[PDB]
Amino acid sequence: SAEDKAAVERSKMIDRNLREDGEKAAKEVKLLLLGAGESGKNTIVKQMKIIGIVETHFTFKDLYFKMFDVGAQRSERKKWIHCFEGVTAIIFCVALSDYDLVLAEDEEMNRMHASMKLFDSICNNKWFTETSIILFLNKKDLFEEKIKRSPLTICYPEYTGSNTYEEAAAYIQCQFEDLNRRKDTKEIYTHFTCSTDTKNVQFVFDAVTDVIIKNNLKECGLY
Amino acid sequence: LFVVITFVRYNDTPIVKASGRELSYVLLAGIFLCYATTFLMIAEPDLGTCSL
Repeated sequence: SAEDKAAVERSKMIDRNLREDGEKAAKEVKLLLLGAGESGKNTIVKQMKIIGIVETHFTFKDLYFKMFDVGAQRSERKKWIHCFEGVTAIIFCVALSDYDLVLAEDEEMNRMHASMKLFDSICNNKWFTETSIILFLNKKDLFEEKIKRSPLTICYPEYTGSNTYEEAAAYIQCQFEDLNRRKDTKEIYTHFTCSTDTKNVQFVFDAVTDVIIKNNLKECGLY
Repeated sequence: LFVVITFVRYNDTPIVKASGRELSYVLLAGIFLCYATTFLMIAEPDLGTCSL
């Protein structure tokens, strides 16, 4: 085995490179991105980037982020979403302007209820138990402009508030967060964003940091 | 002993989680031993007592 010693040398070098790259990747945080069509995920992804699967890389005070845009896949989500089980954040983008819109090529299913149904299917999927959902109620401005005339009762017939913006968006947040059944373990970080220089990158950074610390305190049984 | 039996019977509430559990039990047993040092000192010097 005079030559096979060099083979073992190659194996050890490859193992060393494997371990270094693996620790480098496990250093980084993986964030899913999903939502209805035209949910305004383009504006959100543009804001974080300024600061098949579409992978987008950004940094916010180290803790280098890799973001995975999945909307591109028109296929069976059941056999695909068994991946991404190790993501420490699931950025869900939904546009509040969807409440007024009757259709998305889907038999006059209201786009808001279609988004809630997708949220129900993805949040309570038994693959994702420790992964936390970051909820971007996007286009808060266009919602504020629409709610002034068209009552949310067209979307949520049991709503009895005065259609004032705060009492409407608080209801949408309450409903989306109550749609999460396994609230004992999961956390929903609801935030309101629009097409402007918000803290949405800072808010993602803070929510991801908190989820990381929560995960580590579970690792040692401190939490 | 009271604090020990409080953690032992409340070994699952999030504040005993925050206390780190068994590392805190090690600390509190250390306090117990540091207390028993006093009981050991007042005894007759003898031979074993001075060693302990």
